[PDB]
This record gives sequence, structure tokens and C-alpha cells, in this order.
Amino acid sequence: ANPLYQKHIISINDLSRDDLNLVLATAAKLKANPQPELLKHKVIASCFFEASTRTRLSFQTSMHRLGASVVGFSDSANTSLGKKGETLADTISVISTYVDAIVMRHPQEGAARLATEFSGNVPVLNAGDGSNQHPTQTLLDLFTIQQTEGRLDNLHVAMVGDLKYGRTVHSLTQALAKFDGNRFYFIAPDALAMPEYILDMLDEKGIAWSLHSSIEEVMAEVDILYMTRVQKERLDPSEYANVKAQFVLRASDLHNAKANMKVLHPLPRVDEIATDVDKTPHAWYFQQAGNGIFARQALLALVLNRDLVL
Amino acid sequence: ANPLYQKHIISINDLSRDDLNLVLATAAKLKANPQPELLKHKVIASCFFEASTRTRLSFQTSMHRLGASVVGFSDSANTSLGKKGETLADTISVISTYVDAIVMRHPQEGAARLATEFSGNVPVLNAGDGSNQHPTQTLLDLFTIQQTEGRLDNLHVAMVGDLKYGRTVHSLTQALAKFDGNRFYFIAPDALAMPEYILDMLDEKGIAWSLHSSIEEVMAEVDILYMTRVQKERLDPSEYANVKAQFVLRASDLHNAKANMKVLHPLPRVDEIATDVDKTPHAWYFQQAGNGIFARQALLALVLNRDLVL
Amino acid sequence: ANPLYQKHIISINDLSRDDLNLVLATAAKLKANPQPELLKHKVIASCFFEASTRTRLSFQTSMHRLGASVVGFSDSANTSLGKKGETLADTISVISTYVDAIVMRHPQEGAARLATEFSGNVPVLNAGDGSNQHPTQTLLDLFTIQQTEGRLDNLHVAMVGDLKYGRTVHSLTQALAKFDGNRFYFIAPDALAMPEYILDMLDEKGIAWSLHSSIEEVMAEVDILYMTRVQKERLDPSEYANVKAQFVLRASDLHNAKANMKVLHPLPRVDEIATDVDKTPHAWYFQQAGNGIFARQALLALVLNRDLVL
Amino acid sequence: GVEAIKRGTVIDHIPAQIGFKLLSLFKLTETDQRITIGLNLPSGEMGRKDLIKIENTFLSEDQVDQLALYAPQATVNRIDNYEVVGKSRPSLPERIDNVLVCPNSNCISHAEPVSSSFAVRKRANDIALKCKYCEKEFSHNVVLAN
Amino acid sequence: GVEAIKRGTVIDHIPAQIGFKLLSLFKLTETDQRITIGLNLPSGEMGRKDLIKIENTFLSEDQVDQLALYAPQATVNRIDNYEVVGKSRPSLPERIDNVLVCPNSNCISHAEPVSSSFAVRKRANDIALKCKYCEKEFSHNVVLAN
Ligand SMILES: Nc1ncnc2c1ncn2[C@@H]1O[C@H](COP(=O)(O)OP(=O)(O)OP(=O)(O)O)[C@@H](O)[C@H]1O
Ligand SMILES: [Zn+2]
Ligand SMILES: [Zn+2]
Repeated sequence: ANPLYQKHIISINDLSRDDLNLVLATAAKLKANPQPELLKHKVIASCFFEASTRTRLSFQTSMHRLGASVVGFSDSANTSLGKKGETLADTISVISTYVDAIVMRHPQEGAARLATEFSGNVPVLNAGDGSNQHPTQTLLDLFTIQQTEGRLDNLHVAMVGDLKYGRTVHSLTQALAKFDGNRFYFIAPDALAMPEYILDMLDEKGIAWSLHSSIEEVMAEVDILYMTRVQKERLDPSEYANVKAQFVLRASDLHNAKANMKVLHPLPRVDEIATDVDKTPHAWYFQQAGNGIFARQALLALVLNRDLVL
Repeated sequence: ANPLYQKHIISINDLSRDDLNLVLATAAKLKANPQPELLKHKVIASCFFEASTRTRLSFQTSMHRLGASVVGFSDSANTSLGKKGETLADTISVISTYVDAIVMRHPQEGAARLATEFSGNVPVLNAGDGSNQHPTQTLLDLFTIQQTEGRLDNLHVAMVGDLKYGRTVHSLTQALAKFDGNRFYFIAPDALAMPEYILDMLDEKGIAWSLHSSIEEVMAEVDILYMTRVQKERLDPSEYANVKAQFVLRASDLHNAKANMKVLHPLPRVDEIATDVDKTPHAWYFQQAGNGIFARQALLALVLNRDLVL
Repeated sequence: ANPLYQKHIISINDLSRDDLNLVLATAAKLKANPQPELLKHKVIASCFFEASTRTRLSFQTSMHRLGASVVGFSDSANTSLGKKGETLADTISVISTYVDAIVMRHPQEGAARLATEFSGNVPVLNAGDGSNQHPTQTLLDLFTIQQTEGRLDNLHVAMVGDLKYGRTVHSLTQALAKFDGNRFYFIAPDALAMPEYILDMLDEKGIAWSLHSSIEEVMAEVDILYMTRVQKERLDPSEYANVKAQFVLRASDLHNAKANMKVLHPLPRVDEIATDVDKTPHAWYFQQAGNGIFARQALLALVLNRDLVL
Repeated sequence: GVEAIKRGTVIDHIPAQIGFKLLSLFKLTETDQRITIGLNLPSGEMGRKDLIKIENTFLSEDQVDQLALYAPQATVNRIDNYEVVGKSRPSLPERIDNVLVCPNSNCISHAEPVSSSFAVRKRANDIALKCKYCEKEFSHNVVLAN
Repeated sequence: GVEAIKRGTVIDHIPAQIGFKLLSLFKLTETDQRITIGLNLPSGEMGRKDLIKIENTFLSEDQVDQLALYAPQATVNRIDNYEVVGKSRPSLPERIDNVLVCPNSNCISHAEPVSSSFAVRKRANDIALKCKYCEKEFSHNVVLAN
């Protein structure tokens, strides 16, 4: 069967350059040639115990766009976990006897790995576990980066914002560290700086990274400028000095930008990307958002289909 | 393609007698001859940022009854707009890259027009924007009025209740002012009287309207008696004198009613239509509610199909 | 007539070295010889719109010990200001037509100076206004310093804590800067540092001050060590990194202290002074609190009596 | 009296008082061009008028029209090198975008990043303004707020 | 003159863009007499200046003290029967009352019926203004944040 069949997709750290490349090629295939019945007779649970627009709705539209049926919840409150106090482990244990795959978003770090133990044979796809991983995001960002810069190797990537709780940048820095000669520029406040373990891993691979105090410092050099949101919900009271984004980006800044440079944001965006950027050739984040449909239905199709799609 | 293909349906004030008539004929066709695959492979978003039973569920059953897939939310709280603070405009911008049509209910007046700017090419169907418009309601009320009185022209129509915040009566008075010789009787408290701009428009067309202090005053004359609910949620603290419906209708009143007269209510009904009316030949509001299935799937079918349904 | 007869005691800046010294000499005298009816037939208001154990209770006992009656309130919650929306300006106007002096505590800076524009001829004594001034506190600290060092000149004073929102240290530095050759050492979190306007004033008088990162680095040089509380209730959300005391005095730190050194604190004390300091010969904060009775008896005596002979 | 200009726009015949209101409402003072405002000038045609000369700036037909809402009798004189090349007079604009705010407290325009727009309608005394978004009509007096 | 008034004040040497804020601040538009405002005129040493000319009107004390804090360069010229009777450059006052608003959000001045008042310490670097009530001293830059 293809390499990812029945596989759990919990963290980028367990996938190979090979896997990542495979998902993106299925994505480009599927983008080119839709398969509407590809998951006809499959039922997937969409279990979101934390808020969402993009992830949950793009996932559910991808399942429908392959013929599958979706059951689930977007709020924990009305589940028996919400009101009757059952353990997550028992939630997953009964849900496993109903659906064929579980997409799960949860506020504690490690929730989706906790679910694999109890899902028996049913694959768990991680939609974001707290401030840890978001592998699905990383797959559509890599599809967009390849779709605009042509390549995924020897790119200049600046990640700006809350790198400490940015589940998105934790996984994406682990995915691009699997390609050759990628260069990293990390612009964060101290309090919300990039996690140490990521940095150790970068050092081991001899990946060059550099901290910068300004967008203008990296502007002329960068191919991809990846902006993030301060994970407000996750901040400790100590960290409340920095809730407003120190780095806000306005159209003016793009004066000395390389004509291939793309501005990507996982979204929601709050103050950090000023609306005037939305009319520049550089703004690509809404495009990136839509590229989620393709990357998502490519993942689903591999995990529930033995036969590689064409 | 048929006149409404890819069209946004935001307000009655932008439709012609022609359009209205077309939707009702497709409705009568569809009622007579169901087309279950008519929207096979379409995904519609049902985005309700305000409460509902009728509108949202009749809409979603109409989409299913034509083969389409529905994704969405009935509560704003668990979206990234709810918890993470994104702008509605960005909500609509990412949603546009996933679905083929957006049905939207929102608590500020002008929300659905705001969404058309950002939906790009995707049609937005207005499910109620605050106390402004509710065009979908108006189409099923006109289907029911034609279905019972035979015609949509030269009818006697009394609208009773909260005419100031009644999104329903704002749109329905604009739709019937497009047919010949319709007569209007408006029975409201002062504080919740019919909006001035509607009245100006009525004067320009030479439509005769008259204010009345009593149901008994209009009873013997009226063909359609359209009752409304005091939009409790929308009242300013000043207006809290009148929250209980001044005009309540009991079965007794129907003594001097024309044997063709129909009592219509958009629903929910609270104190204003006394349960004893539910057994009279005149009570038609539950029928009107069900006629929502047909009017709704006729609208969807025109907006997503080039070819007029038979 | 004494120079403090009928004065408003609002800010330390308005009082001279002489007025301070006059309160202390009186204070020592009342300590040696109690005056039980010195304010017989006077009714004084205790108006506290913010929480207090010491300032309120010491004042009310001083009033009682001199024979005055007291009227007032512990919280604004029950006044026609707090419930019926009356301005503070009107609240003071009427209370001035009933009493002989008004003592007030208030959350906003400047409320005492505001009160005087309305009290007519009645003296207003400031019990603390937001984070600005606390003149009565300073007077009982000067009495305590006098008492233990026998001088208010040529001391080595260290102020440890939240120097930014501490009304007590804002008044105390201004008062000691009126004496000869006093050296200051300020140990504070930088986000809770001493206000530049006190600093400028010290530079303008040619007084010496210094900033230090620890208490152990100044311990062997200080005569008085003045500890303060982190004013949680006044902290801006940005400053929530600063709620738990940065520098905690533990009995083991005093090992190299001058034998005469006294550990002072306004109180309340939270985690900043370990209770083991309480058993040392250096701990003097409860004595200081006790001294509040004589200082406040002295102040009141002077403001309400044209000539004291004691 | 006032000044002689090279090339630009002289909005002449502005009803006295309204001259300053125009300079604030439309950003006419936000420029580096030389401006000469004459408030309360003897007109005869009217007792007093106001006049505004903007050197080396020109207005477009919509801009000129926008002025009708406060000053329908104003003649916007176009000048190219000391010659009166054109004399424009403001018609009602069918819509005014960006300058006015909706009095509808619960209109979406207030919470989202969009520009206002009101449809203008000559009603029966003053001008009636329809908000594009919430669709309510208000008197143009009212929209000019308090 | 470059324009002319029998009696009145001409406020010359006003910095570029301050002119219009001054017109607004001193409510000079509430008048009926001739006003000539020259926006963005040459002034050799500093290039652009603004010039206000109010016919048969003189500034009250407070305005001239405000003028000191808003436009120190400015010169008020007292004109009487075309003679420049006086030409006076402002100097900073002791106190500014009822137009400045205190930067301190928790000041009492905000919530209660009181005229604000600020003490003016001319610092070597800038103007330090001290609130009457909360006793905080601020940079005039902060205080004049328009
Ligand atoms: N080149 C110019 N420079 C400065 N002002 C000019 C110039 N050309 C015209 N103006 C001004 O614009 C207005 C134009 O006056 P116009 O040429 O119409 O003669 P007119 O007798 O004033 O006719 P009307 O009374 O209808 O304005 C005058 O107020 C004049 O000051
Ligand atoms: Zn509006
Ligand atoms: Zn203040």
C-alpha cells in the first residue's frame, strides 16, 4: 500500500522528506484531477476541542470533496467529556468503534498522541495539539512555498512573531530542516523566542539560523517571510507585556523586497499584517489558506487508500 | 444562463418582479418534481453568527435535498473570529476558497453586503442581516400568499407588530410594492413603527398605506394578516415599555374575517398568536414554514445552475 | 497661631523642614504626656474609598484618644456616590457642612487636592491618593527614624521594592531631601523604578543616590533599609511579570549589617520579608506602625488648635 | 486681496462659514501646495462669501460634485497659467464614499475595514443619505453629526 | 502690506501645518470679520510658514500663552490703523489651565468638574508640564499628543 496508509499523522518530527514529498505530489495530482468518490463510504470524525475556522472547515470540505461523511463536534461543552466528566481516553475509545479516521484538535500538548493509544486501528490526524505541533498546516505551507518559489531547498525563511507557542513554526522549522541548505532568520521577542530543542536540532544538522531585531534587517535577503500571531490564549500572566505584536508589517517595508518574496501567515492575523499589504504582489496568505484544501485531501486520500492516486 | 446565476441575494430592493416571479415558478416546478442530484458535488457554507431554527435548518435540508454538501457553524464562539479575534472580512476571504456558495446570518446590519466584497466570485445568500433584510423569508411568504390567494397583486395586507426591527416586514413590504395595487395596513406601537424610508418608497409608487390601532379595524377587509414578533434582542433600553405584544390575536377575533383570509407569522411566535388560532381554517403559519423548503431549494438551484430547471 | 493651623496636608512638597519637625516634637510630647480631651467636641470624617487596616484604624484611634467623634465610611459602595452616581466634588461639599476635618483615602491620583477646592474652610488630610502621596505615613516614618538614629541628617537609606507605584517612598524621599546630606540607594525592578521627577529633584538639590541589583551589596552601608509591597492593584497588565517580590529579605542577609540598622516597612507585607526577620534586633516595622498614633495625634492637634501648649 | 496664482484650482463663491468646513472635511489643507483662504469676503451677490485658492492642484469632476453637498453655488474655477481655462459647478454626486460615518450604531461599517459610501437622494427640503451597508436613510443634517 | 487691515492682529512666522490647528484651537472661525490665511508661504530661514490675519480682532491672554507652547516662532502683530503698533513674540507662562489633558489615565481631573492646570518647567531639553492634581510631570511632547 502507499507509504502513509493507516498511519497516524501526529508530528512532523516522525515524517521523512520522502513522506512530505509524497503528500505534496498527491496534492498537485488531486489539484489537477479531482477524485469525488475517492472516499465514498468512509466516515471521519472531526473532533475539535479548541476553536477554529480554517483547519476544521477546510478539513471537512476536503472529506466531502472526496465523498466521505463527517460526524463530530466543534465545542467540548456538549459532549459527555464536557458535561459528564469522562476521560479523553474513553472518548477516543468509543469513537474508534464508529469512524474510520479521527481529525482532532485539543488544548493540551500531547492529546493527539494520547488518542493513538486508544484509537486501536483508526488513524488519528493531528489538527493542533496545544502549542506543540500542527503537521497539516506545515503540509499546505510547503505546498504553497514550492508552488511559489519553485523549490523547497536553499530558501531564505524568516519566521516572525510568537515562536515559543507557535505550533505552526515548531512543525515548519522541523519540516524545512529536512531539505538542503535552508537558511533561517528568527525575529521574536525574548519571552516568546523559538524553543531551544528546535535550535539544537538545527545545530546538529548544521542548519544556519540567525536572530534579528528587525524586518528591515532581513527584508532584502528573504524569499519567504512567515508571520505569526501572538498566541494570546496561551500566554502566562508574566508574558502579558507582549500581547501586541512588536513586529507589525506595513506596505512601506516592501520597498527593498526581492520580487519573488512571499509573505505567508497561518492566520488569524490580528495587528501584525497591516491591510495595505493585501494589495501587494507579495501577499500570499489567502492563497496559502485555500491551498489547504488540496494538501488536506491529499493526506486523507493516502491515509485511507492503499492505492497511490495515479 | 438563467437570470440569477452566480448572483448575490442580499436585499429585496435589488430584485425585480421578474426575478421574484422566476424564483416562485422554479419553486412550484421543484415542488412538483424533485431533482435530488441537482447540486451533486457542490459544497455550501451555512455561516450563522446569530440564532436560528427555521432559516438554518430549512436551508441545510434544501441543500441535502438537492445533493449538496453543507459545512459551517451555528455559533460564532468557536470560530477564530469568536476566540482569536479575526475580522469578518478575513473570515469570508478564507471561506471563499473552500465552498461554492455562503449562506450567512449576522447580527450587524450590512454583514452580508460586507461579505460580497470579499467573497470574490462565490455568491453570498443573506439569511438575515440584523434588523435589515431577510430576502429568503420574503420568497417563501410570497410563495405561500400566491399559493393561498391565487395572486400577488391587488391583495389587502396588514402587518402587525414590530415593524421597526422586523427584517421580515422591511423586505416583504419592498417585494409586494413591486406588484399592482396592493393595499397596506400597518398596526404597530409608535416606538416600533414601520421605518420611514419604506413609507417614502410606498408614496413614490402611489401605494396606499394606512395606520390602524386595532386588528378589529382591519379584520373584515384583510386577505393576509401577517403577524410579527417583537425583536426582543434588538430593543434599546428605552423601548422596554413595549416588549409584550400589544396586539395579541385570539380565535374570537376571527368572527368577522373573510373566508379566504390567512394568518401568517414568520415565527418564532411568543405571546401574539394565541394557541386557539391553530385550529382555525385561517391559521397558515406552520404551512408557510414548510413552504420554506421549496422556495429555498429554488433559489439555490438558480444561483448555482446555468440551466433553468425545466 | 501655629504654622499648621487649618492647613490641608496633601503632599510633602507643600510642607517645609520646619513643619515636619514641629509635628515630630509634638509627637514625642504627646507620647510622653497624653491629652485625652485636646479635641473635645470636634467631629471628624474618616472617608475611605479604598482599603485600609493601619491608616484608617490608627487615625480613628488618634481621634478618640484626643476626644474627637468620628463619622465616615470604609468603602464608597454604600454612599450615594457609589450607588446613585454622585460626583466626589458634591460628596465633599456636603460633608464639609457637617464636620471639622476630613481625612480621606482614594484610588485616583489627585483626589485630595480636588477635595480641597470644595471643602470650603474644612482641612482635608490626605490618607493616600492612588499612587501619588502619603504624607501621614512619612511623618510616622520620620518619627521612627528620629527615634532610632537620633538624626534625620547624614543617613544611608535604602528603598527596596515597587518604587514606581509606592506613594510611601514618593513622599519619604521628598521629605528626607529636606535634610542635610542623606544618601539614597534604590533597589527596584526597573519596570517598577523610582519616578524621574523625584530623581530630577534630587539631582537639582545635589543629593547622592544610586541604583543596585541586590540588598546584600548595600547591606553593610545602610542605616535604614526601607522595604515596600508590589502594588498588585495598581499594576498595568504589562507589568504582571512583576507581581511576586523580586528581592526577599531573609534573616541570614542581615549578617553584615550595622548594629543600629533598622528594617522598615509601611505594611502590608506579602512575601518580601521572611517572618524569621521578625525575631531579630533589626526588625522595626511594628514599632513604626505603633508610632502612627503619636504622629497622627500630633498632626490633628496642630491643624485644629490655634496654639498648643504641651 | 487674496493672491495671484500661476496654475491650479480656485473654489470660489463658498457660502460664508462653510469655507473652513470644506477644508477640514475634504483634506484640502493636507498638501505642500500654497493655499490662500479668505474667510468672510464681501460678495454683494451674497453679503459674505469665503474663497479658497490652491496653487498647482486640480480637482476631478467627482471631487467637485462632492462639494455640492455643502456648497452647490460654488464655482470651481480651473486655472492654467493665469488663464481661466474652466468654470465647473457641483452637481449632486450620486454617492459619497469615505468622508461620512453612518449614524447606525449597529452597522457593519463600524466594525470592519471598509470605506463608507452613502447614496445621495434629493428628497423634499434637504438631502437624504442611504448607507450602502445597513441600508437606512438618514437626513444629511444628521449624518454631519453631533 | 501683503494684504492689509486697519485694526487687527497678524500672527506671522507660524510653522508649517500648525496654522490650521491654531485656527481650530482658538476657535477663530466663529467670527464675521475678514480673515486671510496664507498656508505654506515662503520664510527664507525655515522655508514654509503659515500666516493668519484676523481683521479687527486681537488675541486674549490665554491664547498668546497657548501660542507660546504651540508655535514659539510666531509673532503676534498688533495693528491699529495700518500702523504695526506692536510686534510681540510669546514667552512660556507659569501655568496652562483648561485646554491641556493629563496623560495620566488615573488622574482625578478626568472624572470630576475641574479645569486642568499644568505647571511649566522649561527644561533644557523641552517643556516639562506638571499636573495640578496627580502631580506627575510629563514631556510636552506627550501632553500635546494630538
Ligand atoms: N490666475 C488667477 N489667479 C488668482 N486668482 C484668479 C485667477 N483667475 C481667476 N482668479 C480668481 O477666481 C475668481 C475668478 O473670477 P472670474 O475670472 O470668474 O471674473 P469674475 O467677474 O469674478 O466672474 P464671477 O463673478 O462669476 O466669478 C476670482 O475670485 C479671482 O480671484
Ligand atoms: Zn450604515
Ligand atoms: Zn493628572
